Amino acid sequence: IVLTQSPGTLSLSPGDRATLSCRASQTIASTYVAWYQQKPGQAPRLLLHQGYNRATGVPDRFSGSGSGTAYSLTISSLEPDDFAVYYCQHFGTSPPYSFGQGTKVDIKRTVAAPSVFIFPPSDEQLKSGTASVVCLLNNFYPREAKVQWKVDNALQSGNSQESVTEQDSKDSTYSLSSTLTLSKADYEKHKVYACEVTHQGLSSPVTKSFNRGEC
Amino acid sequence: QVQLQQWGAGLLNSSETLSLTCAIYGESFTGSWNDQLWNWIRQPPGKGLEWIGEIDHSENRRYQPSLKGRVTISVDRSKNQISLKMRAVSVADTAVYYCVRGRRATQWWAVEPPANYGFDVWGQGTPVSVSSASTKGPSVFPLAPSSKSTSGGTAALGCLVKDYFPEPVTVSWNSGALTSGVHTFPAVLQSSGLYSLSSVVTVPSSSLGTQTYICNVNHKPSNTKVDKRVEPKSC
Ligand SMILES: *[C@@H]1O[C@H](CO)[C@@H](O)[C@H](O)[C@H]1NC(C)=O
Repeated sequence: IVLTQSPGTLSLSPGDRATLSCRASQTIASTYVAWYQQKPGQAPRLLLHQGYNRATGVPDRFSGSGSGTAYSLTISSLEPDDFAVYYCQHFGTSPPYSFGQGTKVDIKRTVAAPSVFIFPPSDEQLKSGTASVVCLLNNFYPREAKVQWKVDNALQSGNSQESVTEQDSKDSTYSLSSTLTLSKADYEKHKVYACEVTHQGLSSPVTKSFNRGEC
Repeated sequence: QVQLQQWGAGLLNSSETLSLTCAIYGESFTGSWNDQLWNWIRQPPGKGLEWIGEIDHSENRRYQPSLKGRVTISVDRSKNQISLKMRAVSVADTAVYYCVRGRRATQWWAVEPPANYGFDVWGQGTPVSVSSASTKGPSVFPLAPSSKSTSGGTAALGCLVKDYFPEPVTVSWNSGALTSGVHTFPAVLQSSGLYSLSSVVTVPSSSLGTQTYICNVNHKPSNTKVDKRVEPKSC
């Protein structure tokens, strides 16, 4: 039994109605559908059990509905403390238990294009036999952003890692940091290190690059 | 007031045996109506919730099949404590491990219980990090600003807090005097098992010749304090 949630992200304001979808690969009875809320740095919180029953302390706005294959967590109108990640779960008569991938409800705001920056490996790090190249995406919205590393004539895969901050408390934007990590011997084999950034706010993909050794 | 407190070593080398313990408070192992389900659920960094195993009121055990037989869940009924053991840990087994209380009615003469078919009580979780590294202070390298890190009149600079273990580190700028426009990113778990994060800040380009910028890094597990001057690269 596979649970597929949609959409991946819900951008709303307080007062708006949130309708989170949970689809199962097979027909499941309402008794076996649970919903959970999770905020950063906290254990998940049970919201709905048996498809529609609100857990103890869950406010009125959180309601559940649906049957067969389609189930829904509906918040009548969002309150400021409803922005979090929500998971649906299959709580059947016996294990195994499966969760959906989740749905994140963030704060809606106007589109902000990121500022893109690229940082070469420092001389201190190169002297230890490693080269890290950092690409920075600063204060953008929405969260959906595409970062592609290109080194000379090769798109990079399997040698970078991403990290995104929480939605800012002041301007409700996101920031991302991508680190391309290579061995010093491999790093000195190439010259053009580029970071291509696709986002809703940029008229076209913005590329920030530098040439190794050059200036 | 049902409470679940967790302890156990969360820092393990490769292939070692994870050993976590969960102590039940406010409730019996079986419950008043033989409906209690004691589960272990983990959450790898950045991903969702993954079920691992369960022991019910009858002490029957069911495990996640994808983990093969590497998981064993037992209970010390005299202490009301559940233990989770995972054998031959990999870097993939690095996650926060939650002790969770579930419920499923089993007695036909009994009323439907609260949170039936629901995980209503969760422990605070125990962070588990699998790695071969020992406690190591980070190497703080500069993310030096240049003509390749300027958007309009704004320059970007920062520090790369790389190759430390375990979590966490704290980063500040100019002893906390610089906070506006600062972004310290959550660390990523490298393939080597070490950690690495970046802390950046956007500033007016002209301030690069009139203001010093220092990232204050503090890794308490290793008692490592590093102050790194980040200077603009001219070329
Ligand atoms: C891995 O093993 C080495 C050598 O036994 C030890 O120094 C190091 O602390 C171990 N790592 C962890 C996380 O226990």
